[PDB]
Amino acid sequence: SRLNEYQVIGRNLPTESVPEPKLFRMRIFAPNTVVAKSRYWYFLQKLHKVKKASGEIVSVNIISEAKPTKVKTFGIWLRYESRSGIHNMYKEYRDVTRVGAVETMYQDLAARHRARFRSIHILKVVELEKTDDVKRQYVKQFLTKDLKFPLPHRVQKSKKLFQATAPTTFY
Amino acid sequence: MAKSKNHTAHNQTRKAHRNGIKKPKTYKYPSLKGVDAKFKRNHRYALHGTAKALAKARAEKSA
Amino acid sequence: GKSRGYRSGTRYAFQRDFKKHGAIPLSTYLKVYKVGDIVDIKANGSIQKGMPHKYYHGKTGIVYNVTKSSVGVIINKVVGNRYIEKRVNLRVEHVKHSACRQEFLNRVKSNAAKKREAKANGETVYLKRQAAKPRGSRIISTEGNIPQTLAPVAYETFI
Amino acid sequence: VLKKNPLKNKQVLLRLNPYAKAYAAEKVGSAKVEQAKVKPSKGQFAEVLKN
Amino acid sequence: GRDHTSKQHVRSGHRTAPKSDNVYLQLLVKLYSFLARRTDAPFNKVILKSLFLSKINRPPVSVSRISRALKQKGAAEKTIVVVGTVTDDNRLLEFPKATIAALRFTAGAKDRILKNGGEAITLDQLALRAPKGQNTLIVRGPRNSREAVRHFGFGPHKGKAPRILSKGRKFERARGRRRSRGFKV
Amino acid sequence: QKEYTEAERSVIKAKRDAKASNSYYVDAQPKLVFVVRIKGINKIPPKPRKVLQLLRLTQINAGVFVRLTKATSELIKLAEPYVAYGYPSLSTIRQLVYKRGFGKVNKQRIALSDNAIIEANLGKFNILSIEDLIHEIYTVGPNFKQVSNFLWPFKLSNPNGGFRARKFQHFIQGGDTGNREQFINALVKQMN
Amino acid sequence: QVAPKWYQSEDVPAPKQTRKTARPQKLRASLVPGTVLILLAGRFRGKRVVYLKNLED
RNA sequence: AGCGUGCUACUUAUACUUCACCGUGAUUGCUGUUUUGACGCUUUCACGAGUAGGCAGGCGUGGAGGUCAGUGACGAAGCCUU
RNA sequence: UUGCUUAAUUGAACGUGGACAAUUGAAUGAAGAGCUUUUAGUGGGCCAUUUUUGGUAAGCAGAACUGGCGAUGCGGGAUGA
RNA sequence: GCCUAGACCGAGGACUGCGGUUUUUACCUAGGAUGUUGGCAUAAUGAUCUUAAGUCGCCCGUCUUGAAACACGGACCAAGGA
Repeated sequence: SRLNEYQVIGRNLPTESVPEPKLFRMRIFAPNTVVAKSRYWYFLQKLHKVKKASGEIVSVNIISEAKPTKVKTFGIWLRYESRSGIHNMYKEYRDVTRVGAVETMYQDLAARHRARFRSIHILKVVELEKTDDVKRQYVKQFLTKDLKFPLPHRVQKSKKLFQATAPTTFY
Repeated sequence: MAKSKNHTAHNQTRKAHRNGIKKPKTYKYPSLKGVDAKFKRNHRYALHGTAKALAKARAEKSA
Repeated sequence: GKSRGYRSGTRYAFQRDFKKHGAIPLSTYLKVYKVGDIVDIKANGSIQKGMPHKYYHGKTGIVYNVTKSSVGVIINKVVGNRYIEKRVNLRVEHVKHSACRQEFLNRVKSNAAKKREAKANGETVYLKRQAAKPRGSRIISTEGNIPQTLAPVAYETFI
Repeated sequence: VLKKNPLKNKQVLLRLNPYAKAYAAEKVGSAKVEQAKVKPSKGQFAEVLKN
Repeated sequence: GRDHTSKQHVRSGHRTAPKSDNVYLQLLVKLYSFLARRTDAPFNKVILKSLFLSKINRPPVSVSRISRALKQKGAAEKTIVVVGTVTDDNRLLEFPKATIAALRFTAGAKDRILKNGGEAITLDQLALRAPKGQNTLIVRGPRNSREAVRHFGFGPHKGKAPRILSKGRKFERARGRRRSRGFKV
Repeated sequence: QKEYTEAERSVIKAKRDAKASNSYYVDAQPKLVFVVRIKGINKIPPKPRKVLQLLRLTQINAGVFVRLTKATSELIKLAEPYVAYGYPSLSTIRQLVYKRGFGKVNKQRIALSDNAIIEANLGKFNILSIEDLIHEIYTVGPNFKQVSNFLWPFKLSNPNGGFRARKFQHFIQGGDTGNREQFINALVKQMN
Repeated sequence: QVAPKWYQSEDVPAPKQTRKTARPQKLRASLVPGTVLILLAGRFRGKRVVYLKNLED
């Protein structure tokens, strides 16, 4: 979807026994803040004895990209459910924003593994600072020096239905 | 030759809720049917003397 | 064929509780029931006299009659599209006082007690019960409780 | 005989809400707020970036 | 599409005009329609509705019932209002002096009322001497003493009267009415 | 108007001060909700149907104001697969009341075209103007019940721009039913 | 056929007092005296002409 | 122009919103201006699927009482007819 | 008050007299509530989700809850209770 | 807050009301359309019938859970017919 990265902070409801419960933070990639709080509870209940009724949302904030105009390589650790079982994969993506690499990943797992948004957990999104940290060849080929490539067979979209001249595909 | 539907409760709650379900009307004095006779026998005399006492008190206030 | 006897389907309902068979503790026989009292009906399997029918096991009613060893209980039963007035004779072993009144009776006393205090003080006091309201605003201190970042964990087989 | 929208008809709006005129006069809908220029998130709230 | 919480286009279930085509009854309805509309007296609205009632819903009010009503505390000089026929009761030992407004009087009832020094007026004359029902006392006849009501709600263990043509030892008295012939209900 | 502005600025200042002092300001849970029935009248189970009748939502695109408590939250939870609800803002409430506001006068739907209509039915509750009614609705007041039951259920139109691709699924899953918590305002603007 | 009745009056009621007070017409900003115009209809359609005055009609 | 996924716009039900009209039910008021229709007029609001079935208001046919001092061989009734 | 009950002047039941007013004691809603008479048709059902029995299974036979079709047109599923 | 383009409609029928401007017992955009211009009245307009085009439309009655049915009655018309 058109996602954003959110800081969601929550805790168990204070009790006379426990008047200052521990605060828990997560980074959630959700289209909006309603899904952001919903996804937050979905993961605490997978890890802690807490519920939306017995808990409390403390803060929901957008984490904007630090350098939206810098090209980065993100490595993403996933855990998705297939038609047979549960698998972990690690995949790499090239983009300027952290959300955009996640958005590409959701499109990529839908296209290559038929994995839906509900079937995917993002364990970690990491910036690969060094060129040695990049493992996948489909993104290393864009890290070569003085990279040049043409775009053969350019197709021009026409406004008119009929064209009086022969087509060409030069570029 | 005529094996048919033996029984069903289908559609029975719909008919039960068209005009029902009506809770019974409550009154101040429930009927004393089924109450023990020994209590009910004495209760007759208690009520009789009770009204007599109230009558004599009210009778003095008029004359 | 079909069997629809009096105690059909009462295999577990009329059982005594685990490690609770034997004789009845005598607080059962010492409780005093008055006409108009509200009682929970729970059949005791060890006493077969004055035993309620399986429908009334778990019902609550009004005491309308007091006898030598039993009380008359009023139960409303749905029969078709209306309620039918039922009168069941129950030995006191199958009858317990319902605790719903003693909670409400205290609220009657408390409401009366609180209203005279405000009248004595000349102010107005509101005695209606209120449902749980949405919680108000608050400030969470992070001193000693800095948030810890949690993430979903990788899949793993534990067998 | 005919309902008129106060959000379109100005006379009906002034009839129902006499304060609307005042709301227009002081330009309350475009009121400038005077406040300091401070960044109160420079400290532990930068915990938003990483934790 | 509407989710109806109640049955639609349900009539009120009450009479808004007399089923009778009597022209003179329509004149009384005309007079009390104006009164119930222009006076705000609850007496006027009650009389207007009683003018709509059917014959079985206007039982005769005997001259003994009026005598009992005139013997209430402070009601001796009230105007007795009877929307219906006032019948005689030869079981009375005496009838007091009072004014009674009725739709109809029987010959015996009117004879007794006038002979004791009272007045027997129609309902139109009531509006002239009591347009707001001042110092009035509406009396209604017994409705459930009708013979048809005896058979209403007949069933086992009800105590009502069975619908029957003949009365005797051979007519509906053996089985279900006697334990010597099986059961009794 | 002054107290609305003061409340908004106070909340903003509280958030800023909490951000300054290494704390987290937890906003107060909303007291009012706007509920719009987005599902038709066919094939409804009896319990949600009774719930929807008790909310005065007997048609599609009908809106109602509900004060949030435990009882009302559990009522709305049963009707969730058929309604879209959320926390309404002051401007949304004002637009709703001005354009589609009708009162229940002697069981009749009467347009709130003058302050006399509102006074004749809510003067015993100290509601003298349409702004008094809007204030009572927005900040849930002591006479919220009478003011809200005075209002006839709002009859909205279909959204300009439509719904999402599929309505009858939760808003979290890409539908329209359920709680959207601030997007009820965009939906109402589409719908009012 | 049902004959007409006495209460079937024949008078024409007076019209209600309307509130349609006219207000002055507003022209386009591109319409200024001296502007060359093109006629689209009438006998002289397609002609180029000179705009001189805005009449009160 | 297939499959998985996302977005923007667009298309249209006897559905929703506004308006008109018809009917039903309720409702406002109407007699010193009631004024030859009060079984009438009038205001307002809501509602309108339907077999079996119930009820209401109406249309038509043969004859009877009353009335139109009704039509008619200068053409009744019947029949044919964008 | 009683003939019931208590060893009793104890209780039981029903009462007289007095105090506590709209926050009269949770929420929401209420084209209002209650009552009565009388009579029609019907008493072959079927389908979908979900629970479920027999059966290899069945557009099979039998149940539970709800909603529908029957009794229902309209937009979509090309076509279809 | 402001400017701006288009479409559909005009119910009602002396006055009464709520407001606003008040330069005013006056006026208004404020309890529902008026003003003006041209044309026509041998006609512009409206309706019906026949036909063409587009789109939709299975043969009615009946028993039936289910009928257009490869289920039954029905060639047609008049009069009689429960």
